[PDB]
Amino acid sequence: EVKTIKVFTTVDNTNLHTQLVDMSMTYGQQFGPTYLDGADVTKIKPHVNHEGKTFFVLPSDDTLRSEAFEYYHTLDESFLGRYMSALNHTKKWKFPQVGGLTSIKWADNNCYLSSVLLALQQLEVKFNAPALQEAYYRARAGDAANFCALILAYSNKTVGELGDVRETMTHLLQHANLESAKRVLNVVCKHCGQKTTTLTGVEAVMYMGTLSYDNLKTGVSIPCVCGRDATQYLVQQESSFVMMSAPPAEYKLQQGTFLCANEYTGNYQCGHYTHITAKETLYRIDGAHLTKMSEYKGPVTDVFYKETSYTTTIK
Amino acid sequence: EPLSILVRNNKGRSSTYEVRLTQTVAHLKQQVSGLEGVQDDLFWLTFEGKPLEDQLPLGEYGLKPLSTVFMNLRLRG
Ligand SMILES: [Zn+2]
Repeated sequence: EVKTIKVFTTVDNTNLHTQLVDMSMTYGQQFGPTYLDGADVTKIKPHVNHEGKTFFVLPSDDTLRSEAFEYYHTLDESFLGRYMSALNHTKKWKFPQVGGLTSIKWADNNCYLSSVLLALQQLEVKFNAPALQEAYYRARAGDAANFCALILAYSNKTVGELGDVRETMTHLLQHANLESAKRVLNVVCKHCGQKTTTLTGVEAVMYMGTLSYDNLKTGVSIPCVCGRDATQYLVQQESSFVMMSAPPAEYKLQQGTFLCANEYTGNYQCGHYTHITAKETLYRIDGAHLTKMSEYKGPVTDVFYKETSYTTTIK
Repeated sequence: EPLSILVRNNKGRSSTYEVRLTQTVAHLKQQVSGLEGVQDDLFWLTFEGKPLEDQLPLGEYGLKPLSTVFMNLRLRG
């Protein structure tokens, strides 16, 4: 009496698993939450046209679990479910080429996601998670629907939510290949001598305090645990880039002094991001809109700088 | 075994918070939230530049009596 069909189920779109599907039970009763080309089919009973089709399932058992972990580098049970929810909307976005880079046309408050994708395309970074790396390669070719949905899944954000660019970068750089990133900082207090700390990974490339890379190299005033105020300065930096951040203040961007930057108009309840990169002239990329300019002076919150190796001249 | 640490806000002022090094960072954030008026999702804490992940104990970050945690506001763009 039981009548079945043959399908493939997967969690990483590479390892296919052959499955005999009872046509009298829904895909949910047999596999749990199931998707077919993104479309949720958990409540749907098999159709004869589903023969040989590939179905996305969540890692219910042990084989799928390790397979999903090698692909996404996360154990969050709800990750793939949240990835599919964001992907429903991100497939409808438009990714036009702007100034040589893939941008995101305005929709669903994706201006902070637009600044992330733009900044990434100017940095020499790789992703350790194979799902992020494959989706990023497709993103540089104007096919960024998967990459944006993954970014929302790793950041625990949903479509339509306002977002923070630097926070989003922090989540994705955890899955970046920053193993060789090294940063050495000195804390010079006139009472409590000198102090050296070495930072690695994401902490070696990101900094919160000033937008100026030179400020970090000459001296930043930092509180001292003893009670005074000491000066922090960069001793050694080994990475392909650095990211300086600060609360949105008004700042003058000069050509030939930085790689790219993000600016923020508004307050801490609602604002708008636009991206500024440096090619032949200063480019301003506001979603699908491009604007060239000689000078720029506005409310900057993130600034990126190219880097290979820097050693201080101070002692 | 409670001690006291400082949490500095974005205006440059540090309030004292009574904590145990076994309590999680998420526990501390609910105290900073009640004092400064911001709700937890809209800010994040750092100590000597290193961010604090919510569900880890405070003792793993080397917090000393009267250390200064920093409060950073998350933009909404
Ligand atoms: Zn000192």
